Amino acid sequence: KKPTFMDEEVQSILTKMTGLNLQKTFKPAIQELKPPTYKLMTQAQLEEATRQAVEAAKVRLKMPPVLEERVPINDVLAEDKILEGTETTKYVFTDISYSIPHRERFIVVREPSGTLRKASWEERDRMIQVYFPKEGRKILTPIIFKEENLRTMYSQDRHVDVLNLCFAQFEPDSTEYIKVHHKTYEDIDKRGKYDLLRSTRYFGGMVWYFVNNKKIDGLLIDQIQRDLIDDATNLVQLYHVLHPDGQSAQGAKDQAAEGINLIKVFAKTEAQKGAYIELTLQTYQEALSRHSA
Amino acid sequence: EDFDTRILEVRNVFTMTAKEGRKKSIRVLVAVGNGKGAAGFSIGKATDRMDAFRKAKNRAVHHLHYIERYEDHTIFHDISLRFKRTHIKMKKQPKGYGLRCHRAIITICRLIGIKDMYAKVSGSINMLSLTQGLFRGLSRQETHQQLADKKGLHVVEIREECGPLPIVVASPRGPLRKDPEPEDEVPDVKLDWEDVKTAQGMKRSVWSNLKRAAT
Repeated sequence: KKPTFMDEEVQSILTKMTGLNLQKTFKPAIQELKPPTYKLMTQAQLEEATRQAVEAAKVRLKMPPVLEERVPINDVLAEDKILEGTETTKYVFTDISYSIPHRERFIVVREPSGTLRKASWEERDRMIQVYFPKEGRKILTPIIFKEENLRTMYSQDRHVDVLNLCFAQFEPDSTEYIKVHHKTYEDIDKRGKYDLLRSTRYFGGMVWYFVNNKKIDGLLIDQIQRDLIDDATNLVQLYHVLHPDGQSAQGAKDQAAEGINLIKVFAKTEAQKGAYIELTLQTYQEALSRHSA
Repeated sequence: EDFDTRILEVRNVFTMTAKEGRKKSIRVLVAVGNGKGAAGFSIGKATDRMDAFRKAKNRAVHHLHYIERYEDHTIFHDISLRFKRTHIKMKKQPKGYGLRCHRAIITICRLIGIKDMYAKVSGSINMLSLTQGLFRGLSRQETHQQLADKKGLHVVEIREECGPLPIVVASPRGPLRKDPEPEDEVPDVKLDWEDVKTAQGMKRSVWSNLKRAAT
């Protein structure tokens, strides 16, 4: 079976690729500030506090699950033709029972034509927000998600902010969430701004999107330039794992491609910019020979 | 030229002399400061107001305290002092909190270079005693580096906006102390009733937290 995003090996690979830049993960936030508190710590106490901060950062960077687009809801519970034309406005009945999970709530729509149907996904999310208000979400779709504003946010290099807004507003399996995430990933790949998403929980999603679209050339180039050779090798190995039938994976299987030779094989096979990938890898090898020795 | 001069009090003082009856003079309290920690205050006595201003402002620059500012915007820690019959309670505040302090303390903090601090004055509000106690407390404050050197331990800052990230703001100059320090179950610290009342919400003064112009 082809591995899924939430598989343990893939999760570990993406966690290693993401990085754990502790300053970036806990960058100071522009909010209502309170006077800080100071503790006197020994070296062991400071190390323990740093380790606890690392654990908290790992909890914070838990990658959101990538889900396939939800199938549109099209179900008619009843067709009461007697009610046709009685009312000129739909009725949206929402089961607001507290203990029911939000994806098991029965939200129904009584149409003016007398049709009692199940609520669409958009209506479901709207009513869930109306009657169970989640912080950070709006009933009406914010105008920030329009493309004219998305391009401005990308120009301001606020891709992480865009993804945070998308996660807050839309559900992970919604059409809008997937579309916005893909647009952000495309812009990041085009402008080569991958380092923006490093040490953030969206890096795994970006890597998975690139691998599933077989355009990991730019990320590999950035990792080689940023001397993340182990991460680049992990990315190539994950690409081969998710494309066992791929020619690059077959070539890696045939030879004993264990380290940098994996990246060489990927550059020579199944890379759109393989020549430039090989050139950058050669430049890294030259720098390593120059300075390591 | 880098120093700014501010008046804090101008009093007309009279004396009983046989030769002239009631002699009149002017006593002026003047605070000077360069906006970078170095600030001072002085008293000028003169028959003419401008002469008193000149005397006090020329004498102040020879009596410049250097006030240590945390991150160049605030005091290093809370300062509770009682100079004569004037109590001054200064609270360290984060960036952007502004100067919520007595107007004289606001002026003196602007002269020093402090941009965020709280200050409550209780008891006698005598301007001279207020200024003297404020300068005494600010000069006697202990910096983070001094605390780290004194107790041989890392002084680590915990910020709510930064989450659980430990920020080592100070480290001892000499060898570090491996004693994990006493985990004091209950701190024997003399609290202030007003602070506790405000924290618990029992305080309902109609004058606290009033909207005011930028300071």
